[PDB]
Amino acid sequence: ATKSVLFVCLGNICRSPIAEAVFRKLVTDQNISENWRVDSAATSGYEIGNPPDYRGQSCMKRHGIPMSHVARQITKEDFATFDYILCMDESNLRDLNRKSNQVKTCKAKIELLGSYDPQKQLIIEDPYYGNDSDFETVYQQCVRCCRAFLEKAH
Repeated sequence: ATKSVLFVCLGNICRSPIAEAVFRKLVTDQNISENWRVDSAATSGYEIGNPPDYRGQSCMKRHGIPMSHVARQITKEDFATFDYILCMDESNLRDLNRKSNQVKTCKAKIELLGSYDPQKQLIIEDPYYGNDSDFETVYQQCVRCCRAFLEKAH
């Protein structure tokens, strides 16, 4: 059976596209990309159509992690079709729980991606107002959490 994960933050340009790209690389490298539906989306509509933040794209290039994405907003359907929706911070979590209670079919388990970190950093902080070093931190957290999630889901 295909498994599916949707990575979510506020605008779908900073953290969630990096998590998606990292997770795709992990499954592709283990020959199991065909078995996984992997995507990212926004809680808000501010950035719809936009490519990832240029600084996140630069971070990803340095790491040779493949990233190519068009921002989109989460839809009602996404709660029916995804097995996991993995978000970045408490505001995302609150909004997603709100949206999941306005639909009838919520298959998805909604969790903080950080809840998978062995190094126990629960929040993946918005790097929007930060600098290149903040994007790097985000990348490193995503690697740790995506590995652990792939190994064993809650």
